Amino acid sequence: PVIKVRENEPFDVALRRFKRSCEKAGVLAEVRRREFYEKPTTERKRAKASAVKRHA
Amino acid sequence: SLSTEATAKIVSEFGRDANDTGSTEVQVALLTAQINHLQGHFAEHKKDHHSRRGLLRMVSQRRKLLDYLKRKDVARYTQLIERLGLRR
Amino acid sequence: AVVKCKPTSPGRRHVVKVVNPELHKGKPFAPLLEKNSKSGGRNNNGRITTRHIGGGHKQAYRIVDFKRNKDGIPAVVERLEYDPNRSANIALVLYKDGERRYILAPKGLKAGDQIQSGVDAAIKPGNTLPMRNIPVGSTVHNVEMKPGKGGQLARSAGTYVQIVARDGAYVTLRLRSGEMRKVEADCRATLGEVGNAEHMLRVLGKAGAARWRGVRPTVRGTAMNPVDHPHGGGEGRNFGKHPVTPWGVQTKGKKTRSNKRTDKFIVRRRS
Amino acid sequence: MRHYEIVFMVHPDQSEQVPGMIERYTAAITGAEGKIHRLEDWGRRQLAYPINKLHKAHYVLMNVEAPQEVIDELETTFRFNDAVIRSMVMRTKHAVTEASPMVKAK
Amino acid sequence: EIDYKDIATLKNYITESGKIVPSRITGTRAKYQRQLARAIKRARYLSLLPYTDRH
Amino acid sequence: SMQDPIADMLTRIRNGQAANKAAVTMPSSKLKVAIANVLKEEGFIEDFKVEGDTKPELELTLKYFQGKAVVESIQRVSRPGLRIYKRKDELPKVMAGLGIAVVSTSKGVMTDRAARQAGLGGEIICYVA
RNA sequence: GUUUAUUAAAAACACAGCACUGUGCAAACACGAAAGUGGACGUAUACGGUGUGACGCCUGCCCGGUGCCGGAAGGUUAAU
RNA sequence: CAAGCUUGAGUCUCGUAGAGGGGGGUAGAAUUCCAGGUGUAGCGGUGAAAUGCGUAGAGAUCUGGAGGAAUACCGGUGGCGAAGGCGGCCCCCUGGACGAAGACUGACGCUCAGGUGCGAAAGCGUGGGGAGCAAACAGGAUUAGAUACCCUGGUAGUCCACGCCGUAAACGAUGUCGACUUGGAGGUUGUGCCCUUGAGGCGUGGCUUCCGGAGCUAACGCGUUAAGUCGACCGCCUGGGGA
Repeated sequence: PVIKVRENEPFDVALRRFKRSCEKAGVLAEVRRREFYEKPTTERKRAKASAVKRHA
Repeated sequence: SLSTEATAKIVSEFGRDANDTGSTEVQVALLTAQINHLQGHFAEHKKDHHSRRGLLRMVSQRRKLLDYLKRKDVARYTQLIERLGLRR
Repeated sequence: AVVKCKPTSPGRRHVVKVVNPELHKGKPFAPLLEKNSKSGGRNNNGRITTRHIGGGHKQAYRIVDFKRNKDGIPAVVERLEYDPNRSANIALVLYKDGERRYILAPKGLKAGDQIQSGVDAAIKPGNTLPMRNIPVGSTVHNVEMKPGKGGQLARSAGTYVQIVARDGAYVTLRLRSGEMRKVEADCRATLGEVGNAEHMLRVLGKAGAARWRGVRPTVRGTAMNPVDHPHGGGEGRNFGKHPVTPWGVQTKGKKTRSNKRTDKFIVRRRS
Repeated sequence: MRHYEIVFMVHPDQSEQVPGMIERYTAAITGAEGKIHRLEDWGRRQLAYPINKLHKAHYVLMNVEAPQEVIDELETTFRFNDAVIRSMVMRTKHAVTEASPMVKAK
Repeated sequence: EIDYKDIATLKNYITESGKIVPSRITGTRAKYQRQLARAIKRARYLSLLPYTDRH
Repeated sequence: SMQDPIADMLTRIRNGQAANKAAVTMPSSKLKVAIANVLKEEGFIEDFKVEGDTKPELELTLKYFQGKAVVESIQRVSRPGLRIYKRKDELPKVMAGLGIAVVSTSKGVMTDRAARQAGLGGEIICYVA
């Protein structure tokens, strides 16, 4: 998720690009996720629950 | 498994020709070869259960074919178990 | 293989013996035997300096080669022999010039196996070579400490030093105790673990079996009278001391290494 | 007699020794009735991540019909040999006498 | 046809950060996405592609 | 697997009659053709044909009245599990007249009625309604 | 099995097994003002010490007291 | 009982996909600890705190080292396996499935009481290992109480080898085998014909997801992968507690 500011650029465009580069990588999704152990039975259940829902 | 080289060798002997691949005597012979090759695999690899399920299918299939081969003709049956070495 | 002998008498009930079929049956190789007469734990003043030793069975001394100093010349393993002086079994080897010697038998080594010493030698179990010429990672045995002196570390059954680092003249060894230790790297080491690693699984099963290995009874301080031991007297079963040796030094805890000249070579004391 | 495909890569200070290694290995395959369907030498190339501290190392392709017996002499020599840092032998279901994408692009 | 040596092609199917890209996005048939990911997983061993973008 | 092929024929009728098919085929045999004939003489089916030398194929043509089946219902009686023979006084009659049993006698397959006139019994194959 | 030769043979000692602890080899430890010797022509699956005592099921709470182990900032402290 | 047949059942030939199994190597990320350098007063934790770690220099940051365990992304109502289950990459040993065209045996089949094998997790045995997590246990909170939920620690265990144990909401709460009976939308894996002219047009196998018709069902629902229409064999039920 690495970024620089090239010359004749604002600060505020670089800080925007930082965030649209990090939501594109899913750093924070991939860190929420490993806060707590999920038993595999629970992982499979939530997966099903999403798939059945998204039939809409 | 067997190779093709080893397979053709076996159809040769027990058959009539190379196009009598599926006679009862050949099927028994192929299974017997295929079983004894595996006895080395299972010497080394005792905890391999999923493969042994396959072995035991050969064994049971052979024993079905030999029971057929008695009801047909005991001339061929008694010849075959000597030649292959079975029954013990 | 270990063998739970069946309980026909009360002294056979718990015996577990370590049968090796692969060993030699018949008398050991004659030129390499010596007289080796027993001490009963007594020194040149006749006094018991070491308690509990005494008696047992007669034993000839097999002259093992711990040096392995005969170089570039390949050698074939003739047989594995029993050795009573030693937890390890030993192997008779025949060199390509018709010399024989005994060596320690490493794990995975049978009749017919070539084994070679010196610097050319291939990195395969049996083979001895200076520790500059071994890969870091490797698992070795019968390791020297000064160059040329002979193997001292990792000779018992199932043991192995393990090489963890190079750094110039020296190398570092995780010894089997758990003690990291520098040794200077011209020192030899055979490769492999040492054999007979089921030796710990044996059970002697009766008193007499200990006597056969030359090991007399051991009397608890708390049994004795006060004149004989610090643990002394009591009407009934008392204690109320802090545990001590017969000569009054604390056991259970108290460290007893004072040796300052060897300290620099010890990276880290055992865990 | 099976087909294999052996990328190894070499400590860049011993780019000196590279053809001497090739000519041993390539001989020792044909010594036991092998082939060598191709050999390339992509030279010094930049590593995607440090290995043993080394940025840069000297890659070598090699595609080879052989038995299993000689391939273990080859896997063992790679392990003991310090100059060779990293190594792969894949298996393959035909031969491949061709140039790669690495040589073609230039 | 898809091939661990061909690190031109493999770059279309990784990120900025050297994560393999999902078939969902790229539009790729699922037979080949298996071959892709296996290619990429070898490439990374040989240091031709990277695991991350820290280096 | 495939252990009562008469019941198979009877089911293939029943299921075709439910699905409003003009015709159904199966593997032929001798005995199927015998029954197929009785069923035709009694007017539950229009006609049967047989085609093939090596793997012959019985094709029954099914029958409807008021946009509705003729074969109201069709049981097997003698199964492989449970063979059911009957003496001539003990022969069943099916809807008290109006259907037909089908009996294998020593003089071939025929109706229940036509075994009472002939004075026979035997293995009862199937009822029809 | 052993034991109070000469009033005690035992439930006492020992034991195979278990646990803790010391010991990296010029080992710990022991006998010796020392040289030296045992340990061991052994090398941590080895050796010394302590307690328990086949086997089976087990082995709970307390680190305030006394030992031992580790820690070094600060205090106190000898010869010099 | 005798003699046949080739459609059921098998054998051979050639290919394709696959976290199928067993053994051996190896890669990178991260946590923990150990030894250093920079650095200074907090860190950590929570609903809020405290116990805890820290001026004996913690946390933060950089360098080097040890070790164990698990394999991000790919990854999917995707796949394989009889079930339990199976997930980095590479090699060695190995089981099954499926498809195409032809050849071969000639009913060799289906089911199975007793019998034999396989069988998650926990647990037990002998010996290794031990990073993280974590029953027991300890302290801190909360509370009327808190033998709990929450916090700080933490031992068996989790890991490997070889033995046992034989159980689970081991579930699709649906025994195995075979036949027949309107449709639609997809996924996955083969294969044959087509200005391959396009990632396409026309068919033909296998496995699988969701709708839903007739019929069935007490109803919910099932619905060509049936809980519909039949046949073969097996297992099991006969009020609730007691159990």
